Amino acid sequence: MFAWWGRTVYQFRYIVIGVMVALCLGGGVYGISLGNHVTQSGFYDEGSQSVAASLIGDEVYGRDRTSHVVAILTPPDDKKVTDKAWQKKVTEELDQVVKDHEDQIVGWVGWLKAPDTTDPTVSAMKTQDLRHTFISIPLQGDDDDEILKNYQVVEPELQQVNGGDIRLAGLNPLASELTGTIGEDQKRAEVAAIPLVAVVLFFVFGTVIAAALPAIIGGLAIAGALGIMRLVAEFTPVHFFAQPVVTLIGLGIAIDYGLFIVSRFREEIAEGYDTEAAVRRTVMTSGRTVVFSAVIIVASSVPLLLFPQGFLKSITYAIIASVMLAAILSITVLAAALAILGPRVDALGVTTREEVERGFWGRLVNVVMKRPIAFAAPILVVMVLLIIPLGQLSLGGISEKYLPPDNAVRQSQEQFDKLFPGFRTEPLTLVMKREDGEPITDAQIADMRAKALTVSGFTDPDNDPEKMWKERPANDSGSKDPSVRVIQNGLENRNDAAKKIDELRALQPPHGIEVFVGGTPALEQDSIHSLFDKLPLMALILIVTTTVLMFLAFGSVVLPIKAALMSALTLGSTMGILTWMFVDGHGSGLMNYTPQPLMAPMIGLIIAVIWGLSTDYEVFLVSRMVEARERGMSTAEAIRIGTATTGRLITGAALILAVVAGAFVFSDLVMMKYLAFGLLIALLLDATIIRMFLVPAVMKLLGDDCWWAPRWMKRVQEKLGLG
Repeated sequence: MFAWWGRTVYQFRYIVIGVMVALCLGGGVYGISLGNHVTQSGFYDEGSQSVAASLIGDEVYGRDRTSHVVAILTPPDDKKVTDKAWQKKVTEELDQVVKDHEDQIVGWVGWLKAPDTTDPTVSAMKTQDLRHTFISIPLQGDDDDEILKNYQVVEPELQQVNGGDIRLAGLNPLASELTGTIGEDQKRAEVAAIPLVAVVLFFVFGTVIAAALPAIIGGLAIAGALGIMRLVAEFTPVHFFAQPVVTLIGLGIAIDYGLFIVSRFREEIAEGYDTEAAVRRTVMTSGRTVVFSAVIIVASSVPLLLFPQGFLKSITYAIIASVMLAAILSITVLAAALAILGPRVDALGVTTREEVERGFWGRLVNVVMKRPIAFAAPILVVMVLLIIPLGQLSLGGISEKYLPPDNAVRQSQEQFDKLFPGFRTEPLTLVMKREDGEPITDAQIADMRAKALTVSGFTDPDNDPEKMWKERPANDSGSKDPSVRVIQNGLENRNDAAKKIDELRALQPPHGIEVFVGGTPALEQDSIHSLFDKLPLMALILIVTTTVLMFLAFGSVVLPIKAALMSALTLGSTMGILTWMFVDGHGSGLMNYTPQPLMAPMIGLIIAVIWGLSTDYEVFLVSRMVEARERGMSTAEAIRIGTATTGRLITGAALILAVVAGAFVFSDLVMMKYLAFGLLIALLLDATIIRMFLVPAVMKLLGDDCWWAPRWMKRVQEKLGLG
């Protein structure tokens, strides 16, 4: 089947490059403007009962908006808030701002609206020393995106007031700071990537055109990637995190494909088969290797679709689309370009030994394959060494803890938390709804109050059981349905909540009313439980698909079993070492980050990407080995020539992703640096260890019994004809 495709691609010749370049540039120009519309409420699981409870609560009572913006204010020049003339300036300034933005801001809430007050809540608005006071600036909106987009436009006008002596914090400043750090990362990305990719391409080739071509190929492939993700975003919203990383990862991995192309054609010119059919061969081998890589990557990324995480689904869509488009379009354009330009690659040059290294590599391989036990025991000890960290795991949620302490916004947030205690809380929501729809009797409310009170472990500020479980006050933006009601109260320790939430789920309300449990801890617990339940089945389906496609590619079962165990080993190893190195040593101080319980969808996608990359290196090695076996030489000759012919190519492929991972770790956000550490350490250490020692030593044991296969295991191999 590949012969026909190769014949068509080298008969199409010239005009195809022009039409494809025109199409991809048009798509890129159309897709430049896709970052305007993004979503930020997509990390919540929609199938959980807690989110449904929250939706019913905000439908009946209206969404709360006092926690979006909190402003710490302090009078300067050693003057307290007692002076009556001081607050006049602040009130006039904020009144002018809200007048300028009456549609954009409705008003303000704080201590200044009524100095004389008897409310226990408003008296606490003012501190003991009469120095710092916090005010609340509500923002309107049906959901979060309009809230945030009206927030940044008033960000500077609200910040400048009182001569720049106000400290703003809340949920919206955090989102604005993530937008700012993504913007600076985008500014840094290309300008830091181009010199490093240029120098590594100069190192591996040293030819100006052979290095300039992949740079253009990556740029044209990413344009199509963003175009395809825009088309798929037209139906389903896409979270911001899909823009800065995934595409470039595509770019990163895409380079590898192009690298191999622009590599092997070169060595073909060392041989000698002519410009016309140079493509002939190179296209066949490039096509087979890229289709194997593409199908295995998409098969590794597809099992995550079963997860109901919308953000994770968007990431999987983006990565699958980028890999597919990069593979197909890049192989087409490079094949046609090498057909057109011909063998004159080494014409311009910079003006516009190696045998000893090969012998050393052969000696290293011989030493490796001579003694397999003294390095087999290190495998077991490092297995234990990676299992030991696995006990130390903690999972949490998204908060301000991610942001580095250097940013002034977290400094303001932590100052507010430290000096002003107890104002920010995340109480659980216990929803009562009636099937009939009749108004809820106060007797039933008291009964449910008692049933929720009978269990301990809750926080009571003024030490009387009666006033606990206070009803949610009704905001003026919700329709008060008497058939549905909610109550809430705070908690002391986040960890014990799963028990308290579980017990609240356990209790039996009266027959007439039915109960929802919700809140910020309930959604986290539901997500953790769901992923813990669906992890083994996802791993099983992933491993069976991987091994069945490995069998479909070339054959044999011992090699796929070794590959499966190898992938399990590497995914355990990288996770264990990345969770250990930060804990045992004070390595967090150098990169300036703090401990925090990791959240699970991201580590799942990291497992997916390390799976893909390690297994892609494995299938590259296996494909070259089976090519050598089809040549007809012995196993030792095949192993040595396989190491010799592509050690430099594998090293360059590893260096590309090491360079991009460095480019990411120069960023500021901690979670991104965490995933960059994971992928970098995995690729570098594990790939070096497997290529240098593990693979040659382990592939020497079985022998001829490895290639043996049942009759129906070979009939399907000869029938398909794809390989």
